[PDB]
Amino acid sequence: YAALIADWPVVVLGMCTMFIVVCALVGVLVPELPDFSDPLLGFEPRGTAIGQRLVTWNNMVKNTGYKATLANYPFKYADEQASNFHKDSFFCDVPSDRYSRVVFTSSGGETLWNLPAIKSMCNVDNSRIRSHPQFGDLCQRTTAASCCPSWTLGNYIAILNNRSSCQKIVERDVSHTLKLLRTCAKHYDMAARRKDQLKCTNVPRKCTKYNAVYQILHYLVDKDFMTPKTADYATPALKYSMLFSPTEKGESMMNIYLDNFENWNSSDGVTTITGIEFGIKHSLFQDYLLMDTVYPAIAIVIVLLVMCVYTKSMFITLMTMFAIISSLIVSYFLYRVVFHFEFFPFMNLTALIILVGIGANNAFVLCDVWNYTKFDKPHAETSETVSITLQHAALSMFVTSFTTAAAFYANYVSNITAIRCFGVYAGTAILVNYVLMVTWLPAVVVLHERACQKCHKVLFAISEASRIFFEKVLPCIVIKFRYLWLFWFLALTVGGAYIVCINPKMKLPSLELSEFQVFRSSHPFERYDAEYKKLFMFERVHHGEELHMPITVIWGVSPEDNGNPLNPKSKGKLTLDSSFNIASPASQAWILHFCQKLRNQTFFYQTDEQDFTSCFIETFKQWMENQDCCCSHWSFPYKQEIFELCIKRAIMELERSTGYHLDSKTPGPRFDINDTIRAVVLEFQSTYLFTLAYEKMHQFYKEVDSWISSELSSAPEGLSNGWFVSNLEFYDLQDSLSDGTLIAMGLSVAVAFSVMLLTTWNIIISLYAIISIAGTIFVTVGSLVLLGWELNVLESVTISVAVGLSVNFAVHYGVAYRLAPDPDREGKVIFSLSRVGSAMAMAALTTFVAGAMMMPSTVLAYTQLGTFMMLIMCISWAFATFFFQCMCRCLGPQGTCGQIP
Ligand SMILES: CC(C)CCC[C@@H](C)[C@H]1CC[C@H]2[C@@H]3CC=C4C[C@@H](OC(=O)CCC(=O)O)CC[C@]4(C)[C@H]3CC[C@]12C
Ligand SMILES: CC(C)CCC[C@@H](C)[C@H]1CC[C@H]2[C@@H]3CC=C4C[C@@H](OC(=O)CCC(=O)O)CC[C@]4(C)[C@H]3CC[C@]12C
Ligand SMILES: CC(C)CCC[C@@H](C)[C@H]1CC[C@H]2[C@@H]3CC=C4C[C@@H](OC(=O)CCC(=O)O)CC[C@]4(C)[C@H]3CC[C@]12C
Ligand SMILES: CC(C)CCC[C@@H](C)[C@H]1CC[C@H]2[C@@H]3CC=C4C[C@@H](OC(=O)CCC(=O)O)CC[C@]4(C)[C@H]3CC[C@]12C
Ligand SMILES: CC(C)CCC[C@@H](C)[C@H]1CC[C@H]2[C@@H]3CC=C4C[C@@H](OC(=O)CCC(=O)O)CC[C@]4(C)[C@H]3CC[C@]12C
Ligand SMILES: CC(C)CCC[C@@H](C)[C@H]1CC[C@H]2[C@@H]3CC=C4C[C@@H](OC(=O)CCC(=O)O)CC[C@]4(C)[C@H]3CC[C@]12C
Ligand SMILES: CC(C)CCC[C@@H](C)[C@H]1CC[C@H]2[C@@H]3CC=C4C[C@@H](OC(=O)CCC(=O)O)CC[C@]4(C)[C@H]3CC[C@]12C
Ligand SMILES: CC(C)CCC[C@@H](C)[C@H]1CC[C@H]2[C@@H]3CC=C4C[C@@H](OC(=O)CCC(=O)O)CC[C@]4(C)[C@H]3CC[C@]12C
Ligand SMILES: CC(C)CCC[C@@H](C)[C@H]1CC[C@H]2[C@@H]3CC=C4C[C@@H](OC(=O)CCC(=O)O)CC[C@]4(C)[C@H]3CC[C@]12C
Ligand SMILES: CC(C)CCC[C@@H](C)[C@H]1CC[C@H]2[C@@H]3CC=C4C[C@@H](OC(=O)CCC(=O)O)CC[C@]4(C)[C@H]3CC[C@]12C
Ligand SMILES: CC(C)CCC[C@@H](C)[C@H]1CC[C@H]2[C@@H]3CC=C4C[C@@H](OC(=O)CCC(=O)O)CC[C@]4(C)[C@H]3CC[C@]12C
Ligand SMILES: *[C@@H]1O[C@H](CO)[C@@H](O)[C@H](O)[C@H]1NC(C)=O
Ligand SMILES: *[C@@H]1O[C@H](CO)[C@@H](O)[C@H](O)[C@H]1NC(C)=O
Ligand SMILES: *[C@@H]1O[C@H](CO)[C@@H](O)[C@H](O)[C@H]1NC(C)=O
Ligand SMILES: *[C@@H]1O[C@H](CO)[C@@H](O)[C@H](O)[C@H]1NC(C)=O
Repeated sequence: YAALIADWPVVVLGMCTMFIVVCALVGVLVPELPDFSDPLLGFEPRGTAIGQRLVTWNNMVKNTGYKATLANYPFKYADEQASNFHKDSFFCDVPSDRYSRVVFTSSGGETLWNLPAIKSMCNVDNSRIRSHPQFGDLCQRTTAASCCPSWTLGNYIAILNNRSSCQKIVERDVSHTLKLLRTCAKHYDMAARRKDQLKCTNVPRKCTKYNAVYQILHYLVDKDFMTPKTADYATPALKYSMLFSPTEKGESMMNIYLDNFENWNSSDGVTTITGIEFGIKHSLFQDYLLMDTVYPAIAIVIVLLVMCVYTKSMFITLMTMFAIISSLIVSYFLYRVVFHFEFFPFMNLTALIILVGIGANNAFVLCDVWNYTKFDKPHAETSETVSITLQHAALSMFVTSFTTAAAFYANYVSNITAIRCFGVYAGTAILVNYVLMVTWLPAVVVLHERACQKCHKVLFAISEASRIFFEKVLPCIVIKFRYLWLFWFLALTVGGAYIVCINPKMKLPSLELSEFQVFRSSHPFERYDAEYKKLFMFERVHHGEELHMPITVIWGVSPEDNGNPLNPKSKGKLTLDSSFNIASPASQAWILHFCQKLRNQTFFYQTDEQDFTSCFIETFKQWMENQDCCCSHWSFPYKQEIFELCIKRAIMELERSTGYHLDSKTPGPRFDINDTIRAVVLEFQSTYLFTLAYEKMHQFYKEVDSWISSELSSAPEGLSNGWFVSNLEFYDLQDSLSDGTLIAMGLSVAVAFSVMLLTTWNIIISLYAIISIAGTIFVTVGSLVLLGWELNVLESVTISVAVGLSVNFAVHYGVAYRLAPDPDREGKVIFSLSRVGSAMAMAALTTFVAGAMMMPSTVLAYTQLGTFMMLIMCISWAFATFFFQCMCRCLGPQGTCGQIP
């Protein structure tokens, strides 16, 4: 093979170039452009035995009945034969959470009860919001000039006074309202009085305006809550104050934020803006993404310089960077076209950075080996030199790349879709980059055969410095101490294990699915949702608003998920039916007995006022004991000939008599299009309060499912029947994250250990390598959990990639343990050090820098990836070198080897 790369470089160069050009061209032309519109799109498990039920339930809700061509699941249609408002008080409506808002703080002295702060609120509202051309104002009064007031606290100060305006303040109404709140705050024990002209019930005081006090304490500023155990001084300090806006929130608002809020720190010296809610956190996202392609580019540039210092040429560095980019391109082509599945979950974006930190990890090695094979046997042909260097470097480069490739492929086990796609893409990228490192680089190396004094002398100075560093002093500083490092790293390993296994481990996520932190942790959009949603009362009351958890039993459809689950488009499913029957009287009696028994439990909650949300057979039987209509005065289980008609007549009569809305969620039995009772749906109220934690939800699900699983029913409606499905999907996400992470970590560790054992043929060295990998994993994850982290759809992949990146700085030191000198421990170490220390140090430094350049970004994935890469590379290099070399006091010259070659 070596004869090919020799004397024929341009051939393979042109061939690879044409292959890459056609690959890029097809991959750009044929498939469609990715969306990036939704930052979170694949974060839903599939085929987890609960995701199937959630999908089937959401499909059942989708196909509601319609008066005109229901076309599926109508309620009764085939047989159906039909033939506040005042404009006074300057305000439109009570405050709600469907209007845009901001929050002011950061005053001098931490107190805003003063004319400056209120006037600044009014001024910034008039300047940054009203001045922009806007048509979203309510304009309750037909006059556009009186569209709506600014809704500040000064407006309430004014309306509590006789003269009302945003500007004209007397400074006496301020003190009046301060005393008013100081004396009537204890009444908040009360609710909205609706003081149009007076209130009905016995009120605490008859000096209440149109819900003035209740609004100012409930919806507006509520930091202190005005009921603490502080001093009797009627002047307490308030921290944060919220200000609404009459216009609605949504994608329409985004324009305003583009113009006035991006660059401006604070409008006034006395007030600032520390939290904003316009409802555009997930729509603006895409834009910032583009704005943060600066930091990657710079990183790439820096990398080049480093290589241009190590490999003295620039040709090699340029061709290596081209090889990496080419690998990304051809990997995308293999991803979208031949593999045939279509989804680009934006996590693949953060793949680029990773590859830049791993593509060079081999280049150096190759070049290095070449130079060595050039020092020995100087007078030689290119073919034999190429064959020698290939035999010396190919196996090591393949092990180094394939371990990480396997670690990235092992994420094809988890159920989430984003993780699956990211794993497949990154694995293919790494393997293709290895193939290019084996084919493209030898060609360019062979082909490369070709104030100067100052640059040359300083470069030689740097070269001799690096040589004397990695050749003399590092072996001494590593092998002389030899006892501080052992105990130090054992202490660090034990501490990491204690932080991962005993003291607070990686807590499962707590924010809801719709409120994932996507931007930086200091952006206004994120600071609001992190703190001020929890510090204000009008949203804290909704937070855990005593919502009980429902049950749901369905017999019609079958829990069958068929939506191309193999990396789906995350779209497209289908419903279906079954072959049971509910017509037999035995089935009716069994349903009655099932309801009677299910009410005899400890998880069922009782309310005494259920009309129809409970079982329908009970309400139907209650509709009996009547006549003059046909069937009356019979036994309970009927011959179903009358029942087929009575079940329509009764449901029609009841839906006519009561029920303003009974569609798409109510437990009424579901008919087919023409004539039958296809599906039935029962629901009950439980007593578990819908916590957001994991343990309680797990307990509830396990208990209710284990109880309802026992059916022992008639032949019809017994199979495909159980179908307990509550609103538990966040618990599904948490469980899927946990299981996927565990299994992927296990597989990655197994592959790493197997490859490390098969590459050296020595168990004594494999054991030390395993100890080092374990220590690195433990310390890295301990540091990550100390900084404050939690399992998400990124850290779950990072934990698995850490194992793959760990063995890198150990396979090389194990391979470099094959040499001529005999001495067991104090020998055969300086050789490996002086030979591979420079390569390992440079290979770690380049990815350290390429990861550290991501810190100033704004998107959160970039920051997290940067800090993780920095941490893992520092810790892995330190452990590998110091530990692995220092713990070589236990190996001899013929400890152990393999049996048969
Ligand atoms: C598509 C891009 C990204 C890669 C293109 C790769 C090749 C088509 C190019 C890249 C650099 C080129 C080389 C740049 C310089 C030279 C030296 C040139 O000879 C001289 O400069 C004369 C003096 C001497 O040889 O001493 C002969 C062509 C050659 C080998 C070129 C051959 C074609 C090469 C390998
Ligand atoms: C240094 C070399 C070897 C690699 C460079 C990698 C990146 C820094 C490059 C590759 C893709 C480039 C992007 C390709 C396309 C676009 C869209 C382009 O969009 C517009 O010009 C929008 C305005 C308009 O179209 O009128 C702006 C530059 C940008 C983000 C480019 C920015 C620079 C990127 C990220
Ligand atoms: C150690 C390494 C070399 C092992 C192989 C790793 C990857 C090359 C493999 C692992 C799992 C594979 C995937 C497993 C299953 C599928 C579904 C498969 O579906 C079909 O073939 C559908 C055919 C049709 O109906 O048209 C397409 C390839 C794909 C994505 C595979 C692509 C190649 C993958 C990523
Ligand atoms: C992997 C990173 C570290 C390097 C840079 C690559 C990406 C960050 C670049 C390459 C392609 C770029 C995209 C190319 C085209 C578009 C479409 C563009 O669409 C619109 O402006 C409107 C679309 C519509 O609504 O129809 C928005 C920016 C976006 C997503 C760009 C965002 C930035 C992207 C993803
Ligand atoms: C799909 C295409 C474009 C690329 C496929 C990759 C092959 C071109 C690579 C993959 C692994 C390579 C092999 C890896 C290692 C060796 C051992 C090497 O052994 C020697 O020359 C021994 C020299 C000595 O005695 O020191 C000979 C080349 C060879 C077979 C390599 C030949 C090129 C191979 C087959
Ligand atoms: C290889 C090393 C780095 C560990 C990698 C995994 C850990 C970083 C994470 C992933 C899954 C996590 C677990 C996911 C779920 C749970 C159950 C959770 O259970 C409860 O809260 C109590 C009720 C119960 O025991 O189920 C306690 C934390 C724990 C063990 C977590 C502990 C930390 C784990 C093992
Ligand atoms: C190279 C290898 C050796 C690295 C380490 C891999 C495993 C040996 C680690 C990774 C995750 C660890 C687990 C993380 C969390 C737990 C839960 C812990 O139990 C609880 O937290 C129970 C809490 C409760 O009572 O609700 C017991 C240890 C265990 C199983 C740990 C056992 C050791 C595990 C499997
Ligand atoms: C022989 C020497 C050169 C070895 C050096 C390697 C370790 C001793 C270093 C490298 C990574 C360092 C860690 C990187 C990050 C952190 C997290 C950091 O966390 C916090 O500061 C938590 C509190 C907070 O900031 O809110 C505490 C220090 C620590 C554990 C560092 C401790 C020292 C570590 C383990
Ligand atoms: C051995 C030689 C060749 C290199 C040694 C490099 C270190 C001495 C320096 C150079 C780059 C430095 C980093 C450059 C940028 C940052 C980001 C910086 O970020 C913040 O302060 C976070 C701000 C926030 O919380 O928003 C923290 C320090 C850090 C990691 C620096 C840590 C110290 C580093 C690694
Ligand atoms: C070995 C030779 C060839 C290269 C050595 C490079 C380092 C000496 C320098 C050059 C570029 C530096 C980086 C340039 C920019 C930044 C971003 C900077 O970001 C912040 O300070 C974060 C601010 C924030 O929190 O918003 C942190 C230091 C860092 C990583 C620097 C760390 C030190 C680096 C890598
Ligand atoms: C000089 C080099 C060769 C050896 C010593 C390196 C340490 C001084 C570096 C390595 C990792 C660094 C840490 C990497 C990341 C962070 C997170 C950073 O906080 C953020 O930017 C936000 C993090 C987040 O949001 O998750 C604060 C600095 C810190 C602890 C860095 C502190 C300095 C550390 C320990
Ligand atoms: C203040 O109150 C008096 C009597 O209650 C009323 O006549 C007067 O109009 C009020 N002030 C203003 C500016 O309306
Ligand atoms: C914000 O920066 C501007 C100049 O860019 C400055 O005039 C203003 O005083 C700053 N804000 C504060 C609160 O000082
Ligand atoms: C359920 O309620 C009480 C005991 O909880 C009992 O009198 C009644 O008979 C029970 N019903 C059934 C069907 O067991
Ligand atoms: C509608 O129901 C009638 C019942 O007799 C049946 O004959 C017919 O095939 C049904 N049509 C469809 C499209 O299911």
